[PDB]
Amino acid sequence: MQIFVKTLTGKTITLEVEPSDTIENVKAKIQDKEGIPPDQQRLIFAGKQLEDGRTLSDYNIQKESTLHLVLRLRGG
Repeated sequence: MQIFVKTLTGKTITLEVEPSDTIENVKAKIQDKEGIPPDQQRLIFAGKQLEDGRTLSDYNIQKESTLHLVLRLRGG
């Protein structure tokens, strides 16, 4: 499943993922890819902050679903 993330700074990041993967996995796949830790990263889909425990499937995440990446600040 191709997914996109939009970073604060204007940088477009894409990752082929599975729908059964945890969101917490894809925060650590950014640490692999782009160097950013899980801890200070909060991810956004359809207005909602996406939370530990649950999966991209639960949050209905699909083919070219664009997500948003807040560094440190909660809110935005």
